[PDB]
Amino acid sequence: PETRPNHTIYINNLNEKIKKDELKKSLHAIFSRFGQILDILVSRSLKMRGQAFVIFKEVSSATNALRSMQGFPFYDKPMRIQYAKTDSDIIAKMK
RNA sequence: AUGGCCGGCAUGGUCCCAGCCUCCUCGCUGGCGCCGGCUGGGCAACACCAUUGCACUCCGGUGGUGAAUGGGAC
Repeated sequence: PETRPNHTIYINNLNEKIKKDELKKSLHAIFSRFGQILDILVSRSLKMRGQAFVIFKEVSSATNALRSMQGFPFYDKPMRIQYAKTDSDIIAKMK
């Protein structure tokens, strides 16, 4: 259990009734102030719906975002944030 | 008539205006009498069910047409 600090924050318990394009945009709307964002990956498949991967360029940003937005009401539901289990390719491709 | 198709019945005709209808050419050269049955596509939108799930491969399922009216000129 518990994951180590990552460039990517995993968010779940997201309102599934929201279309993908929008959700990505809305997330960017509230997480950009924590640092540059490389990408946000949203999938509405059975397995990946209700979750999202916010990929920050600097771990500190992900750390800040994780500590502040935890519990935040988004689309009438409280976000549940953690660090992603493994680096995201966009990250591998660099560091 | 409809995503494509057949049958029973009913029913004077053509146009104009508005209102309403719908998953499958959204609107003025689409449709808006009654009844029965045959079959295809798709989750794209809408809805419902199920799902709290760690990805970098798009990808659970089911439902709707089993729909919607009047006025006016000839």
